[PDB]
Amino acid sequence: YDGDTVTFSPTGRLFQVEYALEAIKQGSVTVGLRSNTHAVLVALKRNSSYQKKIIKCDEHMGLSLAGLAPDARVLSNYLRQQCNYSSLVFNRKLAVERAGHLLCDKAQKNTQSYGGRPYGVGLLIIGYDKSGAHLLEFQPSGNVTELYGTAIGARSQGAKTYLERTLDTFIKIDGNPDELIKAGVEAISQSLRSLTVDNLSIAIVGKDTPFTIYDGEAVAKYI
Amino acid sequence: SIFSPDGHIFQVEYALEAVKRGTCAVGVKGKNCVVLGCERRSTLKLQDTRITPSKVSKIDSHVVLSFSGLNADSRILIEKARVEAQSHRLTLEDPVTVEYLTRYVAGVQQRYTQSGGVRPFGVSTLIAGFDPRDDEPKLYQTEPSGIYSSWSAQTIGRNSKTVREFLEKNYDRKEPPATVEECVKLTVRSLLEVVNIEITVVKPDSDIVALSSEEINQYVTQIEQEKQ
Amino acid sequence: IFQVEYALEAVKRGTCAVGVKGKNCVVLGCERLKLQDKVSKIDSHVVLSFSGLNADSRILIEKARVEAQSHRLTLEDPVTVEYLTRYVAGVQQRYTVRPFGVSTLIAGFDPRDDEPKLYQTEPSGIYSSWSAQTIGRNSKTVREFLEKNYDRKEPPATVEECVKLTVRSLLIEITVVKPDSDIVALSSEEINQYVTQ
Amino acid sequence: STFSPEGRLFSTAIGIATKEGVVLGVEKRATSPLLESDSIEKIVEIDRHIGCAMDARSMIEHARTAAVTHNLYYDEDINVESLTQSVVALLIAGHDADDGYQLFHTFYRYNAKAIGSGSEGAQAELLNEWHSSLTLKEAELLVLKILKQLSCITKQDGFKIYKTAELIKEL
Amino acid sequence: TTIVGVKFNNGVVIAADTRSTQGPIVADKNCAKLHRISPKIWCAGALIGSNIELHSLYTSREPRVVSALQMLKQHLFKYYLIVAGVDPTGSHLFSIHAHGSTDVGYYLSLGSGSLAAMAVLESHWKQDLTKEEAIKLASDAIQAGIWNDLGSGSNVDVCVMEIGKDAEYLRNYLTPNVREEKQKSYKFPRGTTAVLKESIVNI
Amino acid sequence: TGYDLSNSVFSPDGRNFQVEYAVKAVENGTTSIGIKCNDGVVFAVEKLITSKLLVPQKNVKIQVVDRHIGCVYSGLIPDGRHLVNRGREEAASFKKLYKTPIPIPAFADRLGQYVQAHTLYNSVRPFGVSTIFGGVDKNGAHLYMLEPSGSYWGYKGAATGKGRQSAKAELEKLVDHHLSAREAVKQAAKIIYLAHEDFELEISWCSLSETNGLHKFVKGDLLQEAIDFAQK
Amino acid sequence: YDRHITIFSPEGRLYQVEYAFKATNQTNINSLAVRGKDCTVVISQKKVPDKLLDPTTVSYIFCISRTIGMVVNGPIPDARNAALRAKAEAAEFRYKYGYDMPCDVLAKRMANLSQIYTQRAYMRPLGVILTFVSVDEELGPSIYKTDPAGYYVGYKATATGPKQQEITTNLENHFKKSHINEESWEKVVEFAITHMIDALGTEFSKNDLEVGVATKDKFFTLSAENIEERLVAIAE
Amino acid sequence: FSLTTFSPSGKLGQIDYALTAVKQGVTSLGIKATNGVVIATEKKSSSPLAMSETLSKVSLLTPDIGAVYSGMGPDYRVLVDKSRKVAHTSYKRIYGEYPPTKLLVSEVAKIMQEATQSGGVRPFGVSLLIAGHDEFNGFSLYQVDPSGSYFPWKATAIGKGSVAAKTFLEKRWNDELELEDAIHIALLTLKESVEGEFNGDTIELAIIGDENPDLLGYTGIPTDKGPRFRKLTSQEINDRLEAL
Amino acid sequence: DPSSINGGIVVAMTGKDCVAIACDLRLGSQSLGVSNKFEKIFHYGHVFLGITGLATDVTTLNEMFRYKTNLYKLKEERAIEPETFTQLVSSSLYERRFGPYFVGPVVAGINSKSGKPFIAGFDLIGCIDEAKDFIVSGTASDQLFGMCESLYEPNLEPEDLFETISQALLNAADRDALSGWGAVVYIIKKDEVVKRYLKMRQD
Repeated sequence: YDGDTVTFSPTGRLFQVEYALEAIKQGSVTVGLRSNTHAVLVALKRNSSYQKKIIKCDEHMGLSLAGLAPDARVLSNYLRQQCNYSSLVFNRKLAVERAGHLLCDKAQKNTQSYGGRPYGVGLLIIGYDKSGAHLLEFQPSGNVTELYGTAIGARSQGAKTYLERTLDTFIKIDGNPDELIKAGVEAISQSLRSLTVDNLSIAIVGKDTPFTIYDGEAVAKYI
Repeated sequence: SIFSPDGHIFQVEYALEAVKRGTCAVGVKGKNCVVLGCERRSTLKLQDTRITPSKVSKIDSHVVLSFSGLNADSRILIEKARVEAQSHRLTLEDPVTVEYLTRYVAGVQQRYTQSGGVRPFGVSTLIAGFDPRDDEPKLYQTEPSGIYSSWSAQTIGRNSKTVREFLEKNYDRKEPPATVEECVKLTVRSLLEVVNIEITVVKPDSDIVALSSEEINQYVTQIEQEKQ
Repeated sequence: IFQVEYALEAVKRGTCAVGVKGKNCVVLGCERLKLQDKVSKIDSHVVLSFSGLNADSRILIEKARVEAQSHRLTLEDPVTVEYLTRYVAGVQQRYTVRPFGVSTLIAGFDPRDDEPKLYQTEPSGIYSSWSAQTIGRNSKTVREFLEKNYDRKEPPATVEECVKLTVRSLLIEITVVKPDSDIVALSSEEINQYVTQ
Repeated sequence: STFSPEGRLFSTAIGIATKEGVVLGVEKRATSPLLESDSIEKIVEIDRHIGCAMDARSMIEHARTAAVTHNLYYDEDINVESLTQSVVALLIAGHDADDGYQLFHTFYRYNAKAIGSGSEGAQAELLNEWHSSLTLKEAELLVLKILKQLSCITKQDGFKIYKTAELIKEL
Repeated sequence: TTIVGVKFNNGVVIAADTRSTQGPIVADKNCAKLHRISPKIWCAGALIGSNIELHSLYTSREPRVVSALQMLKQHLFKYYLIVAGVDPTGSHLFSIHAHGSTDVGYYLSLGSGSLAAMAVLESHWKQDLTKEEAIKLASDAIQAGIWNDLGSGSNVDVCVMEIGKDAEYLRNYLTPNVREEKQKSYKFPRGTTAVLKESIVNI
Repeated sequence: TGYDLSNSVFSPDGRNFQVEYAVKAVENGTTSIGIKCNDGVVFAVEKLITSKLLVPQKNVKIQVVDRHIGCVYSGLIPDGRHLVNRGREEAASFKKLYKTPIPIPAFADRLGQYVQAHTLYNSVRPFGVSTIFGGVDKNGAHLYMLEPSGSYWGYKGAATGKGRQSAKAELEKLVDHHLSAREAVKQAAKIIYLAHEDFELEISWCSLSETNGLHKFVKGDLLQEAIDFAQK
Repeated sequence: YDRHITIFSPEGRLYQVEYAFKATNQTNINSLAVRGKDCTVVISQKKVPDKLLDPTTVSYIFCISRTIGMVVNGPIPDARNAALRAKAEAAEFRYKYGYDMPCDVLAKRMANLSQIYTQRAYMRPLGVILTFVSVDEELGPSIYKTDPAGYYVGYKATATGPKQQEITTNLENHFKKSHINEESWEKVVEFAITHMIDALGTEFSKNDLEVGVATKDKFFTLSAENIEERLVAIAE
Repeated sequence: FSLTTFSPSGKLGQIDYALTAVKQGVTSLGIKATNGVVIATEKKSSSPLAMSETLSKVSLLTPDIGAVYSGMGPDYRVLVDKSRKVAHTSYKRIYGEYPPTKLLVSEVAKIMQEATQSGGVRPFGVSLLIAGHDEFNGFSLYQVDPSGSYFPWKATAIGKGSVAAKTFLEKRWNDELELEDAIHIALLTLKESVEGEFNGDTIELAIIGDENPDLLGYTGIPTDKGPRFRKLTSQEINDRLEAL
Repeated sequence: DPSSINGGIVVAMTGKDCVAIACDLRLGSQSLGVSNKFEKIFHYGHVFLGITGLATDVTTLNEMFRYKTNLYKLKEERAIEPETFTQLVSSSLYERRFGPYFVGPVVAGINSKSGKPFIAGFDLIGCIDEAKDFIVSGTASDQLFGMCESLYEPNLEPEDLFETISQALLNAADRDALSGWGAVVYIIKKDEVVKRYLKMRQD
C-alpha cells in the first residue's frame, strides 16, 4: 500500500506521506521562536562548507528548511512568486498566515494526485506584518501550524521540550532581540549530542528589524 | 514492444509467429513478369467464392501486394499503401517505384513496433510490380519487424519452409524463367508441393491479370501428367 | 538503463561495420539466402553507417537527413560532422518506448575543410571520435586487429592504404569519402583486386 | 518518485580551489589507442569563469544556456552557487565577485574534493594534504600527486584547459 | 427566385419557380428549388438531411419539423429559407432569416418575387383551405412571381405534405413558358468545320 | 485483499475498498459536529492541543465559504482545505454567473459531485474527510455531511470523527427534547465536551436572526458562556 | 488482471461489469414501476436508519425533466452522478432538437454512456440501475430501465432491488390474471403500493415510501403527506 | 498501452476471448437467395414483463443494408450507430449514394479492427451478419468477427447454435433459391435452434429483397428507389409459421 | 476577378447516345497570351471534366480528382460513373467553400450501365446543374449561351453534334477577347472517344 501517494492503507494512513515526514528526521535541527515584537530562526548547518539553512523571502518574512533541500527551493520560490504577485496586484505585503495557507494548499496537491511525490522538506517560516511577529511550521503532509516556538529535524524533541519549559519566559521578551536570540541558541543546544561560529546560523525579523541572517563572525557573540 | 534481455523484441517475434500461422503466399519474378499465387482454401461449401476477394491487392496500376498473416491488419496496410501511392503522384507527378512503396509499407510496420500504445501488424507482405517507364520486374518482402528485402522468388505463411526449399532447388539464378508460361508453371508446381490455385500475373505497362480457373486447370493438368 | 543495454545487445548481433580515416579520406567497409536478390549519405559530404536493427536505422537516417537539410535552410553553412553526430546522438537519447537498437559510424568532412572526421554513436546516445572503429557482431576481434595494425603516429597515407587496411580488417562493400563532396563506392572488381592482393 | 520507509528517496576528477584560482584535473582513460584523445572533453566550460569536470551533455547544454541567458539578461557573470541551483558526479568550479573561487559537488561547497572510485582514499589524502596557503603551483602539483596515488579559473585568464607534460615533469 | 408556403386545413404546400440566374443570364431553366430534408420535411431557399436521417435512425422516431428548424437555424447562426413539413405533431411552416431569426406563418413567400407572390397570398388566402384550393393558390402566387419578376420564370414546382399520408412532389407542376419551335433548322452540313488533327483517345 | 489497491476497482462484493479506507482515515480525525436550529446552524469542533507552544486561539479549523456557508471537517485536514477551496471556487463562479449567492443544497450537490469524481479514476485518491457544512439561504437553514464516497444527506444534527458515536448519542437527545441558536451554541459546546472524553473548543454559527444570515465565529463573552455551560 | 479492468476473461465475461451489478443491491432498497392507462407510477422504499437524518433529503427518485422522472438502485453518489448527466442530456436534446427528449431516447443515451464505461479500460462502470418513467407524447406511459452493462429495454412493469424476483412474480401474476387499468393516478399509486406491500410482506408508513408519478406534461414526486392519504385509502 | 497483444503462440488473446463471448451469444443466421437475403435471430428476454418489441436485434444501416448480431448487445448498438454514421458522412455525403455492402462492411471491419489495435480499449464482443444489396455486386451476405475480419457467405449462422444451424443450412441451401424459400429455410433452422417458445414475438426477421416504394414516404421523384431492407412484422412472421 | 485572369471556355452538349465536350486552348496572363496548349478537359476513365477559371485551381482540381478517382477505382473495383463523379466534384468544391476554388467545372460522360448521355455543370451557389441539352462555362458563357441556345437541337447524330458544338465554340470564342488560340472537341461514345483540333483565328 506504500508504493504510491494515492493508495490509502487499510488503516486509513498514507504511507508515502509518513515516509516523507520521516525524511525530515534525517535533517539537522532548526529552531524557531518569537515574542510579540520579534521572531527568530536558529539552525544547525551541517557539512566542506556548511550548507545555508535559512532562506529570505522578503524584508518582512523568511524561512528555514529541514530535509530535502531541492523541495525547499521549489516551495520557497513559489512563496516568493506569491508575495511578488500580492505586491504586484494589491501593493499588499502578503500576510504570513496567507503565505502559510498557500504552502499548505500547494503541498497537499502532491499527496492526492498520482505521478508526484510529497515534498520531503519541513519549513519554519517567520515574518512580521500588521498582526505582529509570526512563526509557522510546515510539514510534507500539508499541515501548517502557527506556533510560539518549535524545532524540526533530527533530535528536535529536546529543543522542543526546552521551548515548552521556557515558553513562560521568552514570550515576554519585547524589544530585546539579543535575549530572544540567546534563548533560541540555548534551545538548539539541547538537541546536540557542538556549536561553532561557522556551524551555527541565526536569522531574525521583527518590528524594526528587517529579515536578516547571521553567519560567520556575526553569530559569534551569541554562542 | 520492448527489448528482451537478449535484445529481441517479444511482440515482433510473436507477430512473426502470427505471420507463420497465416495462409501461404508465393511469388516468382521472371525475365518479363512477376507471378503471385495462393491456395484458395475453398473447402467450405457455403463460402461465397464468386465475390470472395483474392489475396493479391492492387496498390497502384503497376504494383500489387500479397500478404500472409492477420487479414484485418493486412487491409489497414493495403489502404495506407494505396493512399501513399496516390499521394506520391499528387505531390510529384510520377507514380511510385516498387522500392518506394515497399519502403513506405516497411516504415509503417516498423512504426508500430516502437510507438507505445500499439501492437505490431501480424502481417508479412510480398510487393511486386514494375517501376514507371521501366520493364524489369521488382519483387520485395516486408515482415512485422519493419525490415524489407528484394527477392527473385519467395514464399510466406504456413508451409513456407517446405515450398521455399522446393523453390531454392527449382529456380535458377543464372537462367531465370523466360516467359509467363514458365513462371506460372513454376509457381503452380511450388504450390502443389503443399497438400485449387489462384494466380496473378503482373506485367509491364500496368498489365495485371488473374488467370482464369480453366487456365490454371490446364497448367495443373500439364504438371500432373508430368508428375506421372 | 536495462532497455539501453538490451539495445546494445541488439547492436552487437548486427552485421559488423568498420571505418578508418587516413591523411586525406575516410573509408567505410561493411559486412553485407539462395533466392534473395549499409552506408547512407546524409548530405553530399557526410555518410552514416550503422549496425543493429535495420528498421530503426531508417528512422535515424531519415531524421539525420532532414536535419542536415534544415541546417542548410536555416544557416547557409552545411552541417559539420561534429554537429550531425551530436544531433544523431540526441535523437537516440530521446527515444531511450524502446531505444534504437543501432550504433552508427558517422564519417565525412566539414564544409570547405580537409580534416577527415569519423565518429561513433551508440544506443545510449553517447558519441565519440575515433581514428578507426568497428561496430556490430565480433566487433571486438576486428577492433583488436585495428588497434595493432593502425598506427597513431603514421596513419594510412593514401586511398589505397586506407582501403587495404579496411579490407584486411574485414577479412564486402567499401565506401571512400573525400573532400569537396567526393563520395564513391568501390566496384566489386576493385574490392576483389584488393582482396586477392 | 517514492520514499523508502527510512525517509530517503529510492574516471576520477580531482579539484583544488585556491585563492589564486581553482584547478581541475581528470583521468582521460581512453579505451584504446584508436580513440581520438582530443575528443575526450571530460572538462568543459560553462561560462567565461565557470567550468566543471564530470546525461552529461544535456545537462552541460542546459547549464551553458542558463549561464549565457543570465549574462544576456544582467550583463554580469553568474554566481557559481546560483548556477548550481538554476542549472554523473560533478565538480563545478568557477569564480565570481561575491565569494571568489569555488568548487561544488543537492550541492555542497568544498575547498577540495575528489569523485569516482578513488574518492574514498583521495578524500583522506586531501584532508591530510590540503592547506589554505596553497599557491596555484602547489595546487596543480597536488592535484597531480593525488591523481598518481588540467584546467584552471583565474580572474586574469578565466576558465581554460592546459604545458601539461611540463607540469608532470615537474612532479 | 419565388418560393411560397401555404398552410391548409390538413397539411402544408410549398412551391417554387425553376429559374436559376447568373446575374442577368439564365444558367438553369429547370432548377429544382424544393429540397428534401426527410420524406415529409421539405425546404426551399433563395448536411441537414443526412443528420436528420441519422437522428431518425438513432431515435427510431419520425423527424420533427422543429428539429430541422432548430438544427438549420443553429447551423446558420454558427457560421432566407422556408422549411415546411408534417410530423406526428401536425403540419408546420417556418421561415428562417439566414442571420438566425425564425418565425411561424400560415402563408410565406421568399425570393425576389416574394412581394408579387405575397400580393396574391394576401388577396386570396383564407382559413380552411382545401388541398386543391391550396395547391391552386400556391401555384397562382408562383405564377404571379414568374410573370412579374425578372428573376423568376420557367415552371412551377409544388410539394404537398398532407398530415395523414405521404408527401407528393409535383416536379414541373405547371409549364407555362414552353419554348416555341424555331423558324429554321440550323443544322450545318457535315464538313463545315475545319479540323487540324483527329485522334482516338484511349479511355 | 487484491481488489483494494486501486480506486476504480469493484470487489466481487460490489464494494469499493479505497473509499472505505478513506472512511477509516476519517474515523481518526477529531470530533466535529453540526447542529441545525430553527433559524440557523451551529458548528463546533474539538481542536487537540499538540503542545503548549501552539498559539492558543489562531489555528482556526472552521472555514467559511462565500459568506453564508460554514464548513467543518474531520480527517485529513489538508484534504478538507482542498475541498473547501473547491467549494469557494464553485460559490464564486455561481455568484459570478448568477448574482444570487449559491443555495446550500446546490452547493452540497457541487461538492458531492466533486468528491464522488475522486472515486471514479484510479489516478486520484478519495478525500479523507467527512465535511459537515451548512448555512442559511433564501429557504432557511440547511445542514449537510459529506462522506469520502461522495455521499451526503441533510441532517438535523451531524457528528464525525473519533468521538462521533458519543456525540451522536447526544445529538439524538437534543432532537428528541427539542432548539434556538443561543441554546444551540451552548448545547454544541456541551456535546463537544462530552464527546472529548488538552483541547480547544471552537464554535461557529449562522442564523437568520442573530447573524442576519451570515456565518460568524463564536468569540469572547458568548464563547465563555458556552464553555462554562459545558463545564457546568 | 482481467478481473480489475473491463477486459474479457477466458470465458468472455466482463467481471468488472458483473461486480458493478453487485453494487446496485448494496443500498438494500426495493422499487417498482407500473404503467396506468394514462400515467406511470414509481414506488421505492425510503429506508432511513438514522434518526438524525432529514428524511426530506433521503431520496432516490429524480426529476430529470418536466416529463421524465428517474429512480435509481445503487449507491447515492453514483445515482446523483447519473441523474446530473441525464438532466444535462435532456436539456441538451431540448436545445439541439427543439422538443423534450423522449424517455426511450434518454434511456438509449444513458445506456450508450454505460457501454462506453464497459469498453474503455480507464473508466469504471457506475454501480447504478436507472429506471426512467414518463408519459411519452407519442408512445404514452413508458418504463425504461438501464443497467451497468449498457443494456436497456422497455417494460410493462418492473421492480428492482434485493427482492426483485418476488415483486416481479407478483406483477407477473397480476398481469396474467388481468397496463394497469385505472382512471386516475391516485388509484394506480394505491395499486402499486398494495402490490409492494404484498410482495414484501411489510406494512409501510408515510416515512417508508417515496413515490413518483408521471402524468401528461409533468413528472412529480409525492410528499409524505400525499403518501399518507394513499396509505389511508389502502387501509380502507 | 495495448490490451490486445500477441501471445507466444502468435494468437491474439483478447480476440479469442471476444470470439468466446460471441459463441455464448444467441443464435442468428443469414441466407442468401437468388432474389434476396434473409437474416434472422431469436430474442430471449430479461423478464416476461419486458417489452421485447423495444429492442430490435436486426437494424437498418442503409436502406439497402441491414445487420444482425450475436454476442454483446450494447457493443452491437454502438457499432451500428458508428456504422450508420460512417455510411452517411464518409460515403453518401461525398458520392450522393449509399455505400455498397462490400465497402460498408469494410468500414465496420475498420472500426472493429481499431478497437483490436488501440490502447485502452477491448475488442467488440459481437459478430455481425451484414446483408445488403448494391447494383454492381448484387445481393451479398458478410460475416464480421471481433477482430475485424470479414468473409462473404452464401448462408451462415453465428452464436450458440451456429454449428447445428450451419450443418442444416449446408443441406438445405442451394442455388435457384427464391427469397420465400430462403425465409422458409431460415424459419426452420431457427425453430430447430430455439428451445423456448417459438413465435413471431420471440423471433425477428428482416429481408433484403425487392425495392419497396410504398415505404419511401414520398412520391413524385421517379429515380428514387425505396428501401430494399424490410423487417417482417410479428404478424407477417406468424402467418408464415402457420404455414411452416 | 480570379476566373477572368486566364480566360478560356468549356461547352458540353448531348447528342443521340453520345456526348461532346469542347474547350479553347488559350492560357494567358490577362491580355498577354502565354500558351496555346493548356487543355482544360480531363478524363478520369470514361467520364470527362472540363474546368474553367483560375488555371492554378484547374491544375489543382485535376490533380485532386485524379487522386480521388484512382482511390475510388481501387476501393470499389469499378470506374466512377458520371453521376457519382458529379456528386464527388460537388462535395469537393464544398469542402473548400470558405476560400473557394475559382473554377467552373463541366462533367460530361456516358453512364456505362444505362449507356445514356450525361452532362452537368456547377454554378456559383454550388448547385449541380444537370442538363439534357448543353452546359457552358467560362468567360464567353454569354456568347456560348446564345450560340448553343440557337444552334442546339435534340437527338443530334455524332457527326452533326460535332459540327454544332464546334461552330458554337468557334463563334463564341471569336467574340471573347480572352478565349481562342485553338480549340479541341471530344466526341464521347459508348465505345470510343474522338479528339479533334479545330482551325480558328489565332488572334
